[PDB]
Amino acid sequence: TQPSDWAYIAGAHIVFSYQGQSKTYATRALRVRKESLAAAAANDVSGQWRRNILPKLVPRQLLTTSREVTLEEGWYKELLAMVRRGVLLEDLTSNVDDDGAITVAIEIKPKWGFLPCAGHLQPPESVSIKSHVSRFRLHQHFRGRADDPPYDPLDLFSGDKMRMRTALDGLWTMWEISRGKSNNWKVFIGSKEISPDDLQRGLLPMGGDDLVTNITQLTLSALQTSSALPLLKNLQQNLDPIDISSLAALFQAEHPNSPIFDPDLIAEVSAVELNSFVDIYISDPQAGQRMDSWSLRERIIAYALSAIFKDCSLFVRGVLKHAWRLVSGGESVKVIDLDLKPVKNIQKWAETDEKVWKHWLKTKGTR
Repeated sequence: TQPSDWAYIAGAHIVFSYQGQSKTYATRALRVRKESLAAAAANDVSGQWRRNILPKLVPRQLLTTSREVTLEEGWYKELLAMVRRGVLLEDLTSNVDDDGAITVAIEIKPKWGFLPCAGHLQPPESVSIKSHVSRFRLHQHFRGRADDPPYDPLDLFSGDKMRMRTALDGLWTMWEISRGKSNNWKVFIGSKEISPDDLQRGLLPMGGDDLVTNITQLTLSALQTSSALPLLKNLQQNLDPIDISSLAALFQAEHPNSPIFDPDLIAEVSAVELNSFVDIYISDPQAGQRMDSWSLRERIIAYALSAIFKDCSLFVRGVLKHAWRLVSGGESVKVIDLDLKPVKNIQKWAETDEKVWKHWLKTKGTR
């Protein structure tokens, strides 16, 4: 339990791995930061959300456990020299096996697993675009990136083996072109975040390109077996049942008074309010489609929840062991980055949404 034994392993926090330790509790990691009351408050409800509410929507098997811990003052200062209270995580990316087995991990940002129905899209000018062009393609185009990326989220969420394979290859392609700086695809080997030139550097029992093939196949197999992708799509869809454009329309009927999604008009969400809605949601997830179901406040809450599952990540872990082979360990797929998003940000989200389809119309067209 000494500070020397923790190894620096890459939001604005720092993570450490117990990857140089002969003690018990070898297979866990530690994250430490280096605070406003309103910030602590929100992070407290997010915790309540993470512990009590979120397991209702996503099965516990696909969730990562965390335990809050108190570290002495001196203890912390020693740990940050080398080149408060923190949290103990599962060490899924580091080398933790007696075997000398090499840990192989992949992080994917799957994006939206669906397209909004034409029947719900508000401005008629935008209907054909949002009904046929994914948010990913729209957002990519807006930032001046390639307007037709090789990765298509609908391929990954399709359930078709050849389609899912094409999506994974597309993720590899963008990773290579971005020289490993793309956030959509991250590969971890020996806890080190790999870049394309690290691949052709021969430091492993497995060659560069042979590693890529097994990683793709390993991930492909893991994603097909897990219910993570079909489950994610339904949460993305149900919590945003009639698109942001119509939800914005509903808001205007209620408050012709004010600008749309005015922050002063949107109250902060309590754990009690949040948990209350999730229970009604579980009772009938597809209720959001009808107009005699969820309230406006509930829809704003639902949409904020939708944003989490839309922007979350998928984690696939494998092991290079022993001839050398790539093998899956336990439940290789996990759904991570599931913290709460501030509900007042819906105004920003609506503005981002209108802006991306408008930019597409202005420069590329209607499809």
